[PDB]
Formats: sequence, C-alpha cells, structure tokens
Amino acid sequence: PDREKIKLLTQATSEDGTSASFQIVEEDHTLGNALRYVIMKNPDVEFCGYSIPHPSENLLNIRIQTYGETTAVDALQKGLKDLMDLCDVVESKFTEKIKSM
Amino acid sequence: NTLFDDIFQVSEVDPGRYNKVCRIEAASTTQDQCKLTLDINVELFPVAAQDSLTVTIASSLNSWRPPQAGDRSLADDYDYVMYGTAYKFEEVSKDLIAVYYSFGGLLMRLEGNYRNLNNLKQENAYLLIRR
Amino acid sequence: WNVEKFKKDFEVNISSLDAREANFDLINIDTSIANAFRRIMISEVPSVAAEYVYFFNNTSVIQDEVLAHRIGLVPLKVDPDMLTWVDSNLPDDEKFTDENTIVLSLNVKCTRNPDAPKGSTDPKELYNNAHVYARDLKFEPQGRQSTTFADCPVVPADPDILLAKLRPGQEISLKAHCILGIGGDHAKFSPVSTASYRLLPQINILQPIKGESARRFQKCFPPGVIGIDEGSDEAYVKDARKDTVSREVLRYEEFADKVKLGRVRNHFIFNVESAGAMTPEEIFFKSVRILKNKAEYLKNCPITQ
Amino acid sequence: PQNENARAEALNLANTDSQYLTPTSGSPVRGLIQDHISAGVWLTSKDSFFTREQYQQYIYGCIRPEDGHTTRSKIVTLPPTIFKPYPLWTGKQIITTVLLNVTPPDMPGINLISKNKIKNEYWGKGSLENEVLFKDGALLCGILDKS
Amino acid sequence: MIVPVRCFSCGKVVGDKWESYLNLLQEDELDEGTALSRLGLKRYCCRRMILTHVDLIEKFLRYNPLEKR
Ligand SMILES: [Zn+2]
Repeated sequence: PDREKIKLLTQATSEDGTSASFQIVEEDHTLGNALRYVIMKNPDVEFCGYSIPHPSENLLNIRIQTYGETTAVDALQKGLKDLMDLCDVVESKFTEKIKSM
Repeated sequence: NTLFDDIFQVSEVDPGRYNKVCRIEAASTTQDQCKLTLDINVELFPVAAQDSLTVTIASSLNSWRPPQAGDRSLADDYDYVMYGTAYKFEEVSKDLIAVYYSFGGLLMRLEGNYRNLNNLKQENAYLLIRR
Repeated sequence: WNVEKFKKDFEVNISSLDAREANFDLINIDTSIANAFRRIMISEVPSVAAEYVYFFNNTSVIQDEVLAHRIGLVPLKVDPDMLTWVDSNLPDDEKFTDENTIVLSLNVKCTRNPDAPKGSTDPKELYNNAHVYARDLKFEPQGRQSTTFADCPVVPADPDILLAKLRPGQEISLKAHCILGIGGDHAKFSPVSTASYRLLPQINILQPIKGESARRFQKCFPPGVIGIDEGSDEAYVKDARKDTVSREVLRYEEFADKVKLGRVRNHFIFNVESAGAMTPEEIFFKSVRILKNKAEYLKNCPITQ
Repeated sequence: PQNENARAEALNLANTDSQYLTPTSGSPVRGLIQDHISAGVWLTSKDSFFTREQYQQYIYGCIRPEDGHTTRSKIVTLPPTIFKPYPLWTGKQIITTVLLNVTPPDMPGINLISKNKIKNEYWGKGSLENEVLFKDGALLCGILDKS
Repeated sequence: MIVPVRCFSCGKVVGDKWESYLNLLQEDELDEGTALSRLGLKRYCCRRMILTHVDLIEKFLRYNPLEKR
C-alpha cells in the first residue's frame, strides 16, 4: 500500500466521526480546491474547507463536518469518487468534440 | 411568531460609495410617525424610489442549514429575508422610540410610536421584505 | 448537485485545433476544476528534457553551465510515454537505462575558411561551423532504442535554435542525458509555451442605445464585438468572445451609466500551446487524467490514525 | 537554551506573546501592516458578501483548529445574513466567526465601542462605518483598520 | 549575451528567431513590430525578448585566444 500519503489528525476528529481533519502529503491547491468543491455538493456535509499550512511543506489539510447521516470519512470518499466521475465526464465530452470537429 | 409589519413607501435609495448595497429611507403608509432606514443588498433585491415594500420583523420562522426536500417556513411568503440583531433602543420623544438592528453590518433604524413597536425586544430577529 | 446533472450541462466547444495550439471552451464547469487542469497542464504533465550534461571539452566563449542550461531548455520531440522514470536512489551506473534515458551528443570544431570572399562580414563564409544549432544535437540510440526509436529519431522540436557561436580553434564536445520530469520541478520540463484561460466576457446593456450613440458605443469595443441592428437601429452584442475587456466604454461619460461589464462565471476559454513534443489535445487529456488519478490514488490509500 | 529552566523562562517570561505592550508607555508593539490593513478595509466593507462555500473556506484557512486552540473540537459557524433569495454571509461575520472559534466558550463575547481612521463621509450619506461596534463578540458595525 | 532559448514569461521558444529577425529588418526592410509579428511573437512577453535582445556575444567573440590575429 502507501500509508504515508493521507492521515487523520485525531486531535480535531470527534468521537462520532461526523467531523474530521486529514493531512495529505504532496498536494496543493490543485487537488485541494477541486476536492472541497465536490465535497460541498454533498448535502450531508455541514462544513468543509482546505488549507495549506506552509508553501514550503508539501501538505494539504482538509476539514469535513457532516450533519450526522454519514461519517466524515464517508464524505471524503464520495467526494473523491465524485471527483473521478467528474473528470470522466470531461474527458468523454472533449473526445466527442474532437471527433465531431 | 410575528413582532411587526407595515407597508412602507420608499423616499430615497442611496447607493453611497458601494455598488451592491443601498441605503433606503421609507415612511409608513399606515402610521404618520413610523419611519425606516435600511441597508439592502440591492443586487439581490433592487429597489427604486416610490416602491412600496411590505416589511415584517419576526422572532422566528414557522439552526440554519441549506434548504432540503420540502422545507416550509415563513420565508416562503416573502422575496428578501435577513437575519440580525437588535443592539440599541432609544427614546426619541415622550411618544416615540427607535430600535436599531444590524444584519452583519447592514443597518436598520426603525422609528415609531412606543405602542406600535411594543413587541420588539433586544434579541435576534428575522427581517422579511416583499414587493 | 449530482454527477449526472453535471454531465447533462457540461459542454465543450473547439474553436481551433492545430498541431501546436488549441483554442476551446469548457462550459458550465466550476472554476476550481478549470483551474486544476490549467495548473496541471503547466506543472505536472511529464516531458523529456536534457537533465545531465557531460562535457569533455568546451573552449567557446560560453561557459559550460550556461551552455548546459540552454540545452536543457531545448524542447525535444519525444513521446514521454516511450520512457519510464528514473529512480534517483540508485548509483549512476544503475540509474540510467534504455527505458530511462535518451543520449544526445554534440561535437563541433570551428576552423577558418580559406575560400572566404575577401572583405566579407558573414561568419558562414568566414568560418566553418561558427554557429551551433539545436539540430546539431545528434541522437545516439542505446540498447533496445535502436529498435524502439527507429521509426522516430530524436530531434529538437525547434531545429533552428541558436545554441552557441565559435571562432577558429574553439570546440564543443558533450553528451547529454535526457529524462522524464515535470514543470513543477523545473520549467524546462513544462510541455507548454503556455496554457491559460479567460472567462467569457459579459457585456450587458442596461437600456437601448441607438443612432449616433450606437455607432459611438460600438467603437469602444474591438471590431465585431458590438453590432448595430438594422430596424430597431439599437446596439446589441454580437460575440463577447472577441472582447478584450479594455473597459474603454467606461471612459466616455455618456455610456458609463448604461453598461455593466461582467463575466459568464462558469464559461472558460482555454488556450493551449505546445512546446512541441505532444499535441495540445494530448496535453489537455493527460491533465484531465492526472487529476483523476490524484483522486483515485487517494481514495485507495489507507488513512493512518 | 539547553536545559528545562531556561526553556520555561523563554516560553513564559521572554516569550513574544508576553510582550504585547511595551514597558515605555504600556502600548502595543505587535500588529499587522500593509497588505493586511488594505485587505481588512475591503473584507469588512458593507459591499462584502460571501457564499456558504467561500465563508466556510475563509474560516478554515485561518483558524487552524488542529492546534492548541481546541476551544471546541468542532468549528462553529453563524447563520447567513441574507437567507433569501440566496444564502450570503458578510465580511463582518467572518470576523465574528473567527473570534467565536478562538475565544473561550465558557466566557461572554467581547464588548467594544471604538472608532477607525476612516470618516463616515467616505462611504456615503448616512454611513456609520467609522464607528466600530462589537456586541457580545460580534462585529455589528464599522470596518477594521490600522486602528 | 546570446539569444535566450525561451521567453522568460511565456515559456515560448524564441532562440530560433534571432537570425531571421535581423534578416527581416535588414533585407525586407520592415519595422520592428511588423517583423516580430511575422515571427509569431504575439504576447508582449515574447515580443520583448527579441525586440530588446543585445547580441553582446558578437563582441566577446572578437577576442579569440586561439588564433594568430
Ligand atoms: Zn515572450
């Protein structure tokens, strides 16, 4: 596997898991902004934002809080999946337009 | 429950130095002594002089979260709704009183007869406006 | 929102596609994602460039490190898919393989020309090999590459790049190792002579404007942006897509009252130029794919407590 | 410093946070400058509005709740100022939200009536934006400034 | 000293364009802005690179320690 990529920051994650903070290595605004955009479309998410501690440490912090239907880890996964699917839609659309051009 | 309503007629709509907010001055059509001053995001709710606005202050609507499947509340009856705080009351004369509201900085000053504004307290309140 | 709702509303328009540059619109996509593609195209789409330069001699007027630098800026016409990445934890012997690396050589000596037309200024006729060009980088295939690259020799995308100049007696002699890298690391690896976008201009007129005002108003925007309609004689917007947003209108007092200038917030006009190795569309595809893998690689990593 | 006594002293006596006021006259020496003042005049302007998405993002980008300021282990937000036609928060709410997440929860919000450097005339007729009002920890009126 | 390879801001190759640009000014007798356009330099980023280049190298080259003057 690779365990060093994403980790939970257990000092800002609640007991019920409806709220959590993740630290992702080797990622900046590129993925961070895109991921929070997607996550915030999830109707059970009550809060979400990302931040970059410092421009010199390659680290990305994501915060997710839910209204209690799913856990914070769920929202992260739906967001990641949603993001993947969203790219597919773009790739396919672009392909068709190149063909039809 | 509802604390105050009246139909007001707008005198002035001043954009000041902003371009999304305007200061509105308007007088009641029902009370000769009741007048109003209100900052409005006029990009979301355009207002011109001589408009007639119905203005309601209510304590609740019958904590905040994006609208869901089939949510219904007092907001449905109006065009423009703001949430804010009463922060100052003042005696204007032996007969009349003014209350001051802030909606995240957009200020309202409502002056009127002390019996006409009896229900207003120094709490939070919703503001509802429709054309 | 919902991924299907997005699919139904998302749209692509391809204004112009070419071997070097693409002009196309992404419509109804969020700025965060357009921005992602843009960033990725510039900084994370791999390319091949010279990384290590091995000098055996350089008695030209240009210093080694500087010469090495320019060679690194030369865009090599190489398909990055044809190469694997170098592992930078192995010693130099193990580090560079036929799947890893491409070798270029350069070997020029400058001599004086006897047959120079007396009283000449041109260094082509005064000196032999005075000028050294990128095209002078010879591709030396190693191992399996004689086969793999037999159908596509390694050539700089811009042959006529001036690399160095010499005078009689001076020589350059070097081998360069060229590998995969990304723009975020060093800009020599960026596969674009630039990818950027603009939001589609929105010129909305706040009341009809006609007659001599129409003609006046029309001239505050580039040719073709504002049309004057026959009949109503009033001005209307032909295509905002041609507008440069100079805000010229807002200077003339008579108009500043009657026009708001905005954007269609979710409509991105992309322009992508390739440095020469891959086509624009490939570079854009590769970026849309790169973003997706980030999301996929992350979904599959275990979250350590 | 090379031993715990010196550690304790550098963290509790000579530490930067212990030295907000100067001993000369007892006035502040630490504050923000340049970009940050200009930014404040803009962010706290009446013309400043933010969608749910933006509001939440400004909050998290500056709070750093994964710190020693676990005043809560959940970020608190306000309801929007404009409910309808579209949910919008004001800049002044970003400030109130910040204070709300970093001041002690078992303790009432700050109360301040102050002034800033910009005269009311600069905003337009009837403005009160020169007056800085904090009630129960909420910025209800005025912009924030070098002052 | 010698033509830069890429435009500092664009990334666009510019180093293949010096010798031709001179030939445009010289032979075709164009002005500078017309010639820059003909070589494909559109952004002012890129026009600046060729417009204001000083081929100082041609001075350095006149001192060659490896030939009998
Ligand atoms: Zn340039």
